[PDB]
Parts: sequence; C-alpha cells; structure tokens
Amino acid sequence: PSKGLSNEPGQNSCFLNSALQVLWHLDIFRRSFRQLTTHKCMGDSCIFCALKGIFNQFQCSSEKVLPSDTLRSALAKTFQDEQRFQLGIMDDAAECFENLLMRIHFHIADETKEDICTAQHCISHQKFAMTLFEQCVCTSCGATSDPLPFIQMVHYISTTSLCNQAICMLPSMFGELLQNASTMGDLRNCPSNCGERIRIRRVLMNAPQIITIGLVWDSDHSDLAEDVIHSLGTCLKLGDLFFRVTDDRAKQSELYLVGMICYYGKHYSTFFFQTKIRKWMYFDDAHVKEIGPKWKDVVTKCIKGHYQPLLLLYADPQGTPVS
Amino acid sequence: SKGLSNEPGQNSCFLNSALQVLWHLDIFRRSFRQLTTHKCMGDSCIFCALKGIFNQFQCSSEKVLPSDTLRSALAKTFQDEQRFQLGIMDDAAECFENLLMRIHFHIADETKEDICTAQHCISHQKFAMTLFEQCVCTSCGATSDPLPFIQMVHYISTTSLCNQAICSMFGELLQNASTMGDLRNCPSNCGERIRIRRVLMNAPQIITIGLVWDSDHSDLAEDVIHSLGTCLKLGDLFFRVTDDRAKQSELYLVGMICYYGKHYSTFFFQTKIRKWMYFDDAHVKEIGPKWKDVVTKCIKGHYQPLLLLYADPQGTPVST
Amino acid sequence: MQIFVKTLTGKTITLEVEPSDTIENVKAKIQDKEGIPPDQQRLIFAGKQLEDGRTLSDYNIQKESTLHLVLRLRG
Amino acid sequence: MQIFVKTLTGKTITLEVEPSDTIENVKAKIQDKEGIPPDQQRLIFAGKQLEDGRTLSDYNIQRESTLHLVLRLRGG
Amino acid sequence: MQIFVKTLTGKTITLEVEPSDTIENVKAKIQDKEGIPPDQQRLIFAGKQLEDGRTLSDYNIQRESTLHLVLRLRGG
Amino acid sequence: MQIFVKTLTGKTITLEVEPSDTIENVKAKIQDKEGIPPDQQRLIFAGKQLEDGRTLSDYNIQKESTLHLVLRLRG
Ligand SMILES: [Cl-]
Ligand SMILES: [Cl-]
Ligand code: NA
Ligand SMILES: [Zn+2]
Ligand SMILES: [Zn+2]
Ligand SMILES: [Zn+2]
Ligand SMILES: [Zn+2]
Ligand SMILES: [Zn+2]
Ligand SMILES: [Zn+2]
Repeated sequence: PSKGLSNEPGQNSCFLNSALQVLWHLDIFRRSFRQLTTHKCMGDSCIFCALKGIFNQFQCSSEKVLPSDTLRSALAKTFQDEQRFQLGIMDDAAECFENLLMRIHFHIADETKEDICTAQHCISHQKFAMTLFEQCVCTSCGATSDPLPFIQMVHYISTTSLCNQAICMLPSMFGELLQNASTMGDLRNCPSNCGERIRIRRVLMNAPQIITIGLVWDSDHSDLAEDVIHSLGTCLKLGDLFFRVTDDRAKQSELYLVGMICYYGKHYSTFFFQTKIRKWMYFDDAHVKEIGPKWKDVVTKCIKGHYQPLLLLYADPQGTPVS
Repeated sequence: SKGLSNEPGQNSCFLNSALQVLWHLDIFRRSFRQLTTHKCMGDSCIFCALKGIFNQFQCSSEKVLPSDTLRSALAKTFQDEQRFQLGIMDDAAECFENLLMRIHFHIADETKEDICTAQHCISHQKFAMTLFEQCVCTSCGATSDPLPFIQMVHYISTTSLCNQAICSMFGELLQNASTMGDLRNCPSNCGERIRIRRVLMNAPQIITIGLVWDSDHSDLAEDVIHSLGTCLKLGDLFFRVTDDRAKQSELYLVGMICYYGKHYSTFFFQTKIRKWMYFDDAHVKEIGPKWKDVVTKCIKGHYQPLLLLYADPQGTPVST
Repeated sequence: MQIFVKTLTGKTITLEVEPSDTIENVKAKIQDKEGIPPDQQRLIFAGKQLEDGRTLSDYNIQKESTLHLVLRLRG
Repeated sequence: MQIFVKTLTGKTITLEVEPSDTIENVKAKIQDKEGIPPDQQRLIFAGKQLEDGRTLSDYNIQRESTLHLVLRLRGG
Repeated sequence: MQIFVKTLTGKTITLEVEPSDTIENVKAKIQDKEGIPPDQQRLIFAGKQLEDGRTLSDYNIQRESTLHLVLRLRGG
Repeated sequence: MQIFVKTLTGKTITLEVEPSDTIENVKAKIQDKEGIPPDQQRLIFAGKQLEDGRTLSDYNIQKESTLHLVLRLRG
C-alpha cells in the first residue's frame, strides 16, 4: 500500500522516510520481514520493534500518512556515540539505508566467533549483501597480490566514471557499463614490478537477489545529473556487474530497477515501481504521487527537478523471500 | 709412507690419489678405526674394500699396496651409471666426492626425511658444509626463497681466484672469488641488483675446496698455485657463519690432489715428520718442510690442483 | 607509508600517511588535495566506513591499501 | 566430510577432511592433489580469509561447503 | 622440550614445544615473541626446509635442537 | 623458462630450457654456448651432481635456478 510519512519542520526525517519507503516496497524485504517472529530486542529503544510497528501501520492503518518518529528515535539512541542519525539533524539516506540493513543483521543473527553470518533468516546477508574479494593480477608476468575479501551492502560507483563510460559505449549492456565505470581508476603497478600495469579485479562469490547501487556524486548541485539519469538502465545483468561472478545463480540473474532514492536541495525522496498498479510511484515524505507506468516519466521528473539519484535498487523478479 | 699400484691399463691413479688423502687425514683415519659396523654390500661393498686397504696401510710392510679391491667395488657399485669403470680413466674429485657419499650410505639408518644425525658419520659430522643460498635486497627489504643444501666440496673458479688475487687472509679471497658472477636482480625487481649470499650453518672440521678449471692445459696453473694460502679462516669463507666454533675456526692446508696430462698425484703434510710428501701412484718422494717447495714442484710440472684439503688443527674424530 | 584514495571522480590519488594517523588526519590530507570538506567525506575500506577517532592502524590500513571516498549528502 | 575447493579457473578440488582439521592441514591436502605450495595458497569462505592456525569448525564450515582458493604468485 | 630457533641477526630464540607441534605452531610461537608473520617465516634444520604441515617428530627434531629462521618477504 | 649456469670462467650464462629436458639436452645446449663437450661437463645443483638420464624437473629446477658447471678431469 502507498502511504506517506510525516516530516515536521525541524525533525529532518526525509532521509529516513526515503529509506523506509524502499524497504516497505521491496518485495523480498517486506515479505521476509513479515515472516520474522523472534529478534534480539534492545528494549524500549529498538530498531526492529520500531520498524515492525511502522510496517504494521503500513498495512493495517487507514491513515494516508504515517509517522516514522519511533524508528527515528530508536536510530538516534542506537548511534548516540557515533553522533549519527541524531534527532533534528539532517543525514544521508544511503548511510541510513546501509545501517538499517546492518542493524537488521544484528537483530536477527547471532554473534559467531569468526563473524560469519549464515543465518537463513538474515535478510541483509541472504538477499542484499555482496561477498567480494579484490586482487591485483598481472597477465604478462603472472604475479598476483594477496586477495582482500570483504562484504558490502552497497556497491558505490562514481557518477563521472559512469557518464564517461556511457559516451564511450555510444540495455543488456548496463551491467558491463557499470563494471567498466567502477574499474576506471583502479590502475595499479604489477605486484612484482615487471614494468607493466594492472587493473584491480573484483570477484563476486555469492548471489544477491537485491543489488543496491550507490552513485558517488561530485557535488550537492551536480551539473552531471541529467547525463547520469540518461545513463541509468532498468535491467541489470548480475554476471556482468563484476569482473568475475563465480556463483551460478548470479551468472544467470537478471535484476530490474524498482526503486531509486533521490537527493536534491538538502532533501530526499523516493521513486518506486509498484508491481500491482503497474506504475511508478513517488514518495516525498507525506506527498505521494502517481508518476506513470513508463521509466521515461521518471526521467522527465528527475531531469526537471534536477534530482540526483543516490541509491538504485535492482531486484531479481525471480527472487524469493527468506525461508 | 706407502704407495699404490697402477697396472699399465689399470688407469687407477684417480682412486689412488684420493685414497692417499683419506688415509692421511687424521680425522678420517682415527674416525674410521673406531668403526666396526656397516651396511655391507657383499662383493660390491666399498666399505669392506676400503677397510681391507686401511688394514694393509697399517700392518703390511710392503712399499706399494694394491687398490684393485676398491676399484672393483667402485665399478660394480656404479655399473648402472658407467662411472669409475674397470679400465677407464675417471675424475679424482668425483671419486673423492662419491666415496664420501658411499660412506654415509653405509653408516646411516636411512632416515626417511633423509637427514643425517649419526654421530659416527664422518662424511657429515666432519666434512659436510650445510648452508643455504638467498638473495637479500638491502634497499627495499625483499628476499628470495632460501635454498638450503649440503655440499661435500666447495667449488671455486680458477679464472676468479686469480683475478681476485690481482685485485694471510685468503678466506676472503676465496669468498670474494666464489661470488664473482653471482649478481642477480632484486627478487621484487625494485631496480637494484644484489649478490647471492651463502651462510654456513654447521662447523666442519675439514674444509675441502674444489678448483674449477678452464681446460686440461690451463695457463692459469702457475698463478693459481701462487694465490693459494696455507691458513684458512672459516669465518670468512662465506657471507656469514652461524656456528661460533666455525666463526673462530682456522684451518691449515693439509693435502691436495693435482692433475697433469690425464694423470693424478697427491701432496700431503705428514705431521709425524713436519714435511710435505708426494704420492704419484707407486712413486713416493719427500718434498720438504717449507710449502714453497710444493709450489716449485707444482709450477715445474704444470700441475693443476683439483682438490685442496684444509683441516682444523684442533680437530677431533667421531665420538661414541 | 603510501596509501591510495579513489576519489569522487573515479581518479586514484596518493596519500603520504603514517600508521598512527587518525582518519580525521587523513580526511584533512584529502581536503587539501581534493577540496572536499571533512564532514562531507565518507571513507570506505574493505566495505566498512571508517569512523572518526580511530587511526589507520586500527583498521589494518597498510601500504598500497585503497580507501574508497564517497560524498555524504545531508538531507 | 567432503568439502569442495574452487579455483579461479573453475576447477573443483574435492577434499575429504574433518571439522578439526586446520587450514594449514587443508592447504596440505590441496598440495597433495595439485602440487600447489601452501605458501601460495589463500583460502576464502563467506567473505573471510581462513587463518592457518584455526580449524574448519571455527568458521562453521560444514559438509559440501565450498572454499575459494586464490593464489599469491611472485610471477616471472 | 625447549627447542632453539636461531635468527640471522644472532638472536637465539628458545621455545617450549612438544613433538606434536607442527611447524606452523612453532612459527606461531615465534610470532608470539618476535612479531614475525608466519607467512614470512621459513624454518631450516640440517639443510632441509621444514613444512608447516609436517611436525617436529616427522623430522626427528629431538630436544635441544637448533633451528634456523630465514625470512622470505617482499619489498616496500 | 630461463636458467642460470655458472661457467668455468666464473661468469654466468642464460639457457632457455623446459623442465622435461634431460640433462644431456642441457649439456648439449651448454656445449653450443661454452664449447665444452658434454662428457667433460659436471653439472652441480644444490650440492648434488646431476646424473645423466634424469630431467630438470627431477631435481626441482625452476626458473632462474643457477647450475654450477665443473670441468671433469679424467686421469
Ligand atoms: Cl540539521
Ligand atoms: Cl564480465
Ligand atoms: Na603457513
Ligand atoms: Zn525489539
Ligand atoms: Zn547477517
Ligand atoms: Zn607483472
Ligand atoms: Zn662390507
Ligand atoms: Zn651422513
Ligand atoms: Zn629490492
């Protein structure tokens, strides 16, 4: 259901309301979260509990607008020492989105000796997280660097790298375009200094069903927005997104753009394609609007408003909720 | 002093030259006497042939002694590789080296890891050099994978011994000579070039040096004998020496095998007479007390020393 | 000690740094080279965001390590 | 226990191991099947590098689990 | 048994070990006293390079044995 | 794959070899560079002398390994 989130003068909650809309409208997340009964509760201040109360309202309430203040407060108390997501202070929607996924893992999984999440109920690691390792490899002399493995919830790519690689290419290529843009500046010397140069290689070993792309902007009033919006594709081939994709489920995976958090003028909003109405919705806190059934309708609005897309959410339509 | 026989076609002065050295080194002889156990090969047994020759060296009263018992055990043991065959002419340093190997094969319990720990093994306890090679770049820190091994003789080029001489403490001369053509790129190719380093890890009481020759008719012969030193400080033979005993170890030139026109001889210092001796198969002769005479005998016959043997004066044989 | 920073434009720059350097120290070096103010700087290493008050040694930032710079957009 | 080791060429090394086997133990089995020196071997599972001194059950590595073998080569 | 690890600088390390201790554990103990990563360590005994998978007993390394520590590292 | 050989002059030459090459092959290639017949060639690697018939891989001779050439003096 498409409802709005209230934002009063001074509480600066548009960064949270933008992320909340993505999480509620993402099918793999919402259906998964509903089947979740037990959680590591933090007490009167607890993100999971505040999130559940918001999600229950999104379905049972008849109000056209709902308050996110419970999650806003719980987020503030949880990050008091870090001085992030504090009450009355603006913040970043992608940082908010990342940390909500991270705290969902803390609420769902259990502390493992080696910090390895295998819980089949953890939405973040089972569906969102990308498991990668980076390595320098020289084809001429055969030298290789030490592999550096890590997990990320968002894949960040530079907007200028994206725009430049689009001009060079001038659908079904957006994955390759994203990969060439991400690797553009990753030139390094051979690990053994044969004299040749190498490109950092990223290898994905898992198979996320939701890829969250983060756009690295050059400015808060970017003059590259229009070129960025026109460079965005609606279909992502996961097998092309990284230099190597070793998991068979991910080689075959095709993910479609269903959501996009947008920044403009120190404010945040969210576009999302509701699969039911078969149309693109727009959520700016309390304001919910029908944009249209065509991606071009979203392009026209983003370009007219000088919107800067920050988070792109590609969901596998053949994806499944957590078991 | 005794001598060894070579029939006209025997061509056995390679063995005889090496047999004299082993009998005269006090460390090898006194060790070998306390040995009454060995992996006998039966007929092709080098130990028993060797034993038989050492019994006659001590008890027999003849001036010249036969070595055909070792020549057949050597030929039968190496019949699969066609080396030291009956009648053929062969290398003396090769013979001296394989004899030390064959001894160990007879005094060891065949450790699976191939290490040798036998307290009675003369070849490893007294003669062997356990070292490793490694490329170390002092500018960027990089370091090649260390290559360890055991060698029985340290081989040094003649063209390098002489050249370094042109350029008291001849241990540095041997070290400086042995590392002449050992320039390598840095293991991480930082741009620097380094020299291969070798560091000795045990304390051999007999250091045997091999001289790599350019031809059977070398014109460096005279200069090689002129660069040889009698006293060898083990602490300077290698880039580094880990064992303290070796660090303060000084070794004296005690014996040497010489080549000349498809023939072999042996010079040795009989300490019981304080005079250097000479053994050309069956012909024995006294040289004198001064090492200068060994030089004059050598440069007058165009001799080419193949093996030089240095012994720790304060050495000891194997222990129970 | 030499570390790399992937900047907002995709270019890779070189930071001369010490293991005992706080990341606020690193953010100041990035400001001089790249012009981005510190509060707008997001440093990611091995998928995790570096948080002020810590040093490079805390995160095992070693030589030739790469920091991924993301611009923070407060809203 | 049967565990699988994925090389970056796509070859799969099947290994018979125990949960109490260390990572150096696993790298020795890989050398027995491939001749790859353990010092070149890096093993990765679930986004974490596996430490030589720790065991397979430390990382909760179970039956039919897939480990990723990445090699460190000097080259030349 | 107290084994002796000798380094190129001249420092003679002493460690309390048992024959079961694999070479990797000897390297770990070395890291506990010098701070040298085992990946950079190479042990040598009687001219043979010891492997991290094998154990001291496999090399007949008896008590009071002296081992040689050589470091294989890269530059810069 | 290249290989280092320390000749009788104390200098080092470079030989292009493969690990499946017998040492009679290595000896023949040494002959084309240094002019010493293989029967006078003693090849030492890491203390042991290479016994004719084996291959370079049987002695674990990788790239950039250094062989010590030694003149055999039959007498
Ligand atoms: Cl604010
Ligand atoms: Cl690809
Ligand atoms: Na190891
Ligand atoms: Zn709760
Ligand atoms: Zn998780
Ligand atoms: Zn290279
Ligand atoms: Zn016998
Ligand atoms: Zn022995
Ligand atoms: Zn270097």
